[PDB]
Amino acid sequence: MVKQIESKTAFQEALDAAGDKLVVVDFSATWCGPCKMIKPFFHSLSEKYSNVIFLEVDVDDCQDVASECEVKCMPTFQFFKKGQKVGEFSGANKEKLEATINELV
Amino acid sequence: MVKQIESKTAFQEALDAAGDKLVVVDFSATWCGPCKMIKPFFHSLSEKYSNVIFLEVDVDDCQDVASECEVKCMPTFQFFKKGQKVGEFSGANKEKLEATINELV
Repeated sequence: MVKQIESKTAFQEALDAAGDKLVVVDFSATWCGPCKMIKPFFHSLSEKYSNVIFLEVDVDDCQDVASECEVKCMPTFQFFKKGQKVGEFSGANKEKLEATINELV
Repeated sequence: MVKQIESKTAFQEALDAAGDKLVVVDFSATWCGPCKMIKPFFHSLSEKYSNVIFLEVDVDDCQDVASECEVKCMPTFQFFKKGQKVGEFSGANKEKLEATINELV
């Protein structure tokens, strides 16, 4: 299911507890239309792939996590494995979200 | 100089009062590193080009202006002439900002 991140401490903790699993982070903003458009599909991916951790970071609540991860477009999806960023793209592209998850898992 | 926009009503009013002049709008966010990087150069362009109107819209204060203008990356510069959008690009590129202003003025 999708884990809502509300601090830098909760982000770090989640990337530590994921262990060996792929972590997909959706960086979004409430004002951004493409972000609202892809939110149901992002939550469907979390029920389909139980072996992948799905995080949501609202850039307005976690401005510090947003700056440190160098987010500049909404939505941006960053992919992490064992604390290292292994992929990233921006845009509400459903096919490419799922396709990148199947390459990295 | 740069006019800080704090409502949809002030945005509309500014695009009406510009008359015939080019209007350059910088859509920015406080958390976004490239936005901070280009802010002095954007304010220098406003002192150099007195025949062009320079607006700043913080997407966090004007979420409604941000959604309606379909902003998705920070910074985004939109260019208007007589209320019509005539150019747009995203990214903190100094050369391309000034170069687009000289094409459209």
